[PDB]
Amino acid sequence: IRCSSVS
Amino acid sequence: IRCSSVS
Amino acid sequence: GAMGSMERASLIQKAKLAEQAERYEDMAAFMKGAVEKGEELSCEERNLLSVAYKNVVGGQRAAWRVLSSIEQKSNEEKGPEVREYREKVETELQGVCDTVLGLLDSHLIKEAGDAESRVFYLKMKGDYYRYLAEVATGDDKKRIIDSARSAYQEAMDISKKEMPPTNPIRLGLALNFSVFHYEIANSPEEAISLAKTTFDEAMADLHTLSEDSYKDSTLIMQLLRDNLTLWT
Amino acid sequence: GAMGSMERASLIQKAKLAEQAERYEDMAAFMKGAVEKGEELSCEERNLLSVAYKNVVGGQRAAWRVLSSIEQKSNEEKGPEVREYREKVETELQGVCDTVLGLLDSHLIKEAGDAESRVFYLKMKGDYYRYLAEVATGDDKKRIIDSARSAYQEAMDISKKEMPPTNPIRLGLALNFSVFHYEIANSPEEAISLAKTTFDEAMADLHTLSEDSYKDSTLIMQLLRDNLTLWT
Ligand SMILES: [Ca+2]
Ligand SMILES: [Ca+2]
Ligand SMILES: [Cl-]
Ligand SMILES: [Cl-]
Ligand SMILES: [Cl-]
Ligand SMILES: [Cl-]
Ligand SMILES: [Cl-]
Ligand SMILES: [Cl-]
Ligand SMILES: [Mg+2]
Ligand SMILES: [Mg+2]
Ligand SMILES: [Mg+2]
Ligand SMILES: [Mg+2]
Ligand SMILES: [Mg+2]
Ligand SMILES: [Mg+2]
Ligand code: NA
Ligand code: NA
Repeated sequence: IRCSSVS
Repeated sequence: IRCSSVS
Repeated sequence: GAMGSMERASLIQKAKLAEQAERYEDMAAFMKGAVEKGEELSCEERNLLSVAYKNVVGGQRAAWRVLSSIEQKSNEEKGPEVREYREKVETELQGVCDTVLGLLDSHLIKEAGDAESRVFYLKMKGDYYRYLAEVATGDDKKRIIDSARSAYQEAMDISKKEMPPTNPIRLGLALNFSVFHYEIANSPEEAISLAKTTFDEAMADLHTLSEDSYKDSTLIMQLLRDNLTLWT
Repeated sequence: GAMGSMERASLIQKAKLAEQAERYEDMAAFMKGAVEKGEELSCEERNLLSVAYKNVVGGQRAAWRVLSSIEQKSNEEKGPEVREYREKVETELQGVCDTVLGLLDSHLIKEAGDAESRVFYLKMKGDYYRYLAEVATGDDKKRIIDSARSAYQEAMDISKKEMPPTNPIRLGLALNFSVFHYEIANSPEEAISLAKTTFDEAMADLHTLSEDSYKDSTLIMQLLRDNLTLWT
């Protein structure tokens, strides 16, 4: 899985 | 639902 | 002609890379460049061209429908912005359809002598006139609808003479022509008749096919059945 | 400045329409036009700007990763096409990041006096330097990484002085700074420490929040936990 990030 | 179409 | 300096084979290779990257605007520009090399397209190349532009115009059509719905509810609110932005998306969509129709007219259709290629391109011509018809309102709305119908009809005539009823190009042409009848020409009975006759004649020809061809044909037959379930 | 003739309020209205239509390139152009009016942005407008460019650069990053993987397997095949097309997408991505960083430098950050706005813009500056760092290889790769780190650090310093630990901007800054540590700075222990400390301090402040603020904060806390589960 790829890391989660936010705007 | 919308109609199905193809390329 | 921003692709005029790139090799035909490199344009095709990059169209395939763009498809894997889901970069469909790039894919369509690469395939337009390949068409403008002037040589006829192989089966695989024809499908790359269609997939690319179907995805580009599909995003525009989906956006246009969102904006059209908002515009109609706002007219049931004030300000020109929703109409302006809908018109912008509409103009872009029309430009893509004009591009595709221009590639077909210059000169894909006139050089297409084999049934599979001629039917494929005439189906595309019907499709992109159909997309224009979805947004048409003015002086030429009826002329646009009849350009779609005429292209589809010519494709149907060739396909019934030259292809088996399970041929996936023939099946997809019939599917899209039936959508044209239902959604554009206000002819739901014609749409249903065409979908049912197409499905039944394909079913009776499945026994000829290999396992791979069987899977190709029955996938499109399922779409015909899905439409018939929606329409009946 | 193709948006220079449109009213600020119409640009904002059309950005919202473009979001509903999933037309994120349009959305970003509208919000760029709004920023270039020179006035400060409200909270809602800042979020429109970020959402628009996050979606634009997100598609480019996803395409770049597909093409990079193909390129590396082809070098483990011949022809310059995969490298050329990867470079094309890379150049486009860098151009979008330069556009965003240019809006922040001219002149969003220097006019942002309140904690919420200053932290938001410094987080964005860290993010778009981080996106540049993901594709950087040459003379300035280390300078790009330290521009991201410095922007994030300045944002962190303000956020710890001026915002509660449950503030969603503070939480999202910490989340993205921890991703920077893990993915860019090769500092997984720093990433894990920051995510855990951020999560624990937010948990102990949840009791202050209303139900709506609780839902906002715990959504980002879940992303911190999701990363920690991946990393540990
Ligand atoms: Ca001829
Ligand atoms: Ca100042
Ligand atoms: Cl507009
Ligand atoms: Cl215009
Ligand atoms: Cl035309
Ligand atoms: Cl290229
Ligand atoms: Cl170039
Ligand atoms: Cl820069
Ligand atoms: Mg040549
Ligand atoms: Mg015709
Ligand atoms: Mg009847
Ligand atoms: Mg004004
Ligand atoms: Mg800085
Ligand atoms: Mg350790
Ligand atoms: Na090639
Ligand atoms: Na307005």
